[PDB]
Amino acid sequence: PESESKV
Amino acid sequence: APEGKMDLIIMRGDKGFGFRLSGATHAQGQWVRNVDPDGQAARAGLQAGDRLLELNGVDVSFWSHRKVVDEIKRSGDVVAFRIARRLSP
Repeated sequence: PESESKV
Repeated sequence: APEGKMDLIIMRGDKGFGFRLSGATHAQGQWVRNVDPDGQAARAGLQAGDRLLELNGVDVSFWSHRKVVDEIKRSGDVVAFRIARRLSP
């Protein structure tokens, strides 16, 4: 995407 | 689009807070793209589309995606968010 991350 | 702000406090689970953050790699800010319905964020009421404004009482609306994520991971067992949420939808 533009910038994705799981947290 | 009118939005309202809300404060949230989320305990870390064993796989994390339970949501995928998404947004500007380098304001407007990062945002919640989806949330584990059985995870800790959902339990605290984070919802998809919630846009990140403050992390632990720090303005984080103008940060890079990785600085925000890293600080989220470094927050320890508890994190606090202030977010902006679409109201009409």
